[PDB]
Amino acid sequence: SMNPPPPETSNPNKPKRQTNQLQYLLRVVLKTLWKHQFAWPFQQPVDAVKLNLPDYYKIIKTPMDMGTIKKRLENNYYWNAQECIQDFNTMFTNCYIYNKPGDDIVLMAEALEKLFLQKINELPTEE
Ligand SMILES: COc1ccc(S(C)(=O)=O)cc1-c1cn(C)c(=O)c2ccc(-c3cn(CCF)nn3)cc12
Repeated sequence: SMNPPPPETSNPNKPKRQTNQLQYLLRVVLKTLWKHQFAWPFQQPVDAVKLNLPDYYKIIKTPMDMGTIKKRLENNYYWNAQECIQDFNTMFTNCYIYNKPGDDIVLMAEALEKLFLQKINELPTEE
């Protein structure tokens, strides 16, 4: 059984910015979700080997997790806030695609997603 390589968090030829919106995504959005009691299953790539989920990466072809997002934010990997927002939405959608409705992990994603939506509702206007 094998895991794929993780999503990239560094690419020197990808143009990058540090914007106030991206700072908010790190200081408010990521930090709020990361400290949550339900954050742990989403703090690193899904380890399909250790979890005995050989079909995970057969179904999920765009993996994403908050460990990757955290590294991307700390490395100033993004050009804009929408790119980072898309990563969070990919992570939530993957969870809903792979898992059964009402599974514990789905309730955990839903709780993080509720907070995510509350925080991005107040994404600051770009300076
Ligand atoms: C509590 O969930 C986790 C804990 C630790 C890590 S880990 C080693 O990567 O740090 C990952 C997860 C995890 C995350 N996500 C996003 C998922 O969709 C997901 C889906 C299924 C399972 C799972 C299924 N079964 C057997 C029943 F079929 N056992 N586990 C795990 C996950």
